Amino acid sequence: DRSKWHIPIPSGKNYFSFGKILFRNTTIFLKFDGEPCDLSLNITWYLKSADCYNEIYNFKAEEVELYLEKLKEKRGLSGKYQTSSKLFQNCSELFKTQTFSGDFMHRLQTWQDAPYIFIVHIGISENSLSNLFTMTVEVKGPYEYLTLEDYPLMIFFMVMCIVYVLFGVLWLAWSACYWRDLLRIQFWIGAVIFLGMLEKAVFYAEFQNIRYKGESVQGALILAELLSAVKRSLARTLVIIVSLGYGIVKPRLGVTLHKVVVAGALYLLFSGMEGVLRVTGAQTDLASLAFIPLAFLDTALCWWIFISLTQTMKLLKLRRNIVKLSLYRHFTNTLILAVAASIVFIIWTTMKFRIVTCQSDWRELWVDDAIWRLLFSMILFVIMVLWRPSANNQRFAFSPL
Repeated sequence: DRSKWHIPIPSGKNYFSFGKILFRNTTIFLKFDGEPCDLSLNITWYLKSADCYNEIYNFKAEEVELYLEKLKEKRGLSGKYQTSSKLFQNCSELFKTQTFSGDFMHRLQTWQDAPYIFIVHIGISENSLSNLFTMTVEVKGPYEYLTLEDYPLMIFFMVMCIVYVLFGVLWLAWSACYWRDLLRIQFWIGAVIFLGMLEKAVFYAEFQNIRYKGESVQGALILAELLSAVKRSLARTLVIIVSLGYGIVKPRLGVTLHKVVVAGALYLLFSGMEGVLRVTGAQTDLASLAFIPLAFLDTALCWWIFISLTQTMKLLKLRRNIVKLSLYRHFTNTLILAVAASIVFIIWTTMKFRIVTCQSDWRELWVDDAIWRLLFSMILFVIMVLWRPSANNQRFAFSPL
């Protein structure tokens, strides 16, 4: 989120806040360039290692002075703080070579892997002073500008990009031998795989912008989450279509196919906008509002899938189609395992994310934005195992009916 804070020092506000999770031996450069003046400048900076997760991210910029008044007499805050209040007589003297050196720690090189907070207050003694010195706050760790909050997601997306690359190679290796036996579901699954390709490719490019150039582009994040929303929407659309048995039950569903794609479009029009809200860091009211129709939609759509699945299971039980019955029985078992794993992951992660008074284990929050993608990737792998090409796949996949 723009770790190189290019904030020009204004007259409207005098307090800058920077609260993240940082590597040990991370340095915080401050770059000061501006039109030199003659004003007395008192720069006070604070670097505090808040041991708890809550006192930095639930912390808001409104209570910066309240956090200061808590820290001065040690109310409600735990950890060690480091500070200096070096004074500058003239504005020009700030521009001159004043390479920062840390003074003394009271119980700017970082001392541990922890969530830190960084507060700068600039005492002035107006319109020109508004946005005069472009203060560039540059955080620089051992692995360049990347932070622990964003660190394991990057290597995780390395790994899962490798996973989909292997998936695409395997899919093409399967499709190379046989082409005349391919039906529309094969092209649709290939499309889902390629959507995963493009989505995780642009998202990885976004993290590459984060680590090398150190800048955040919101449009790439919009594109990535929009692609993911379209991808999972089309995936569950395929699940619903298969659960109704296209061709096996009815050659063309028609108006019910229109209602299926309308259900998919409604799911998009809610959940994709929800994901776009997650991109921009939606406020607490919008965040609380967003997931109610989302959760209701997941419950309703999944229940409809189970109803359709049991119904087509009964019909195929009447049909006495042996190998198809075995394959779709494995499909139902996969769906049961997927739903159970997903719901237990939801309960564990979401409940223990907020019920506990202090998230004291900061290291394992990269799983939260990763477990859904891991589950869905495993689901895609199982589906590709079930739908592997073969010589008798012409009779195995579909029968004239």
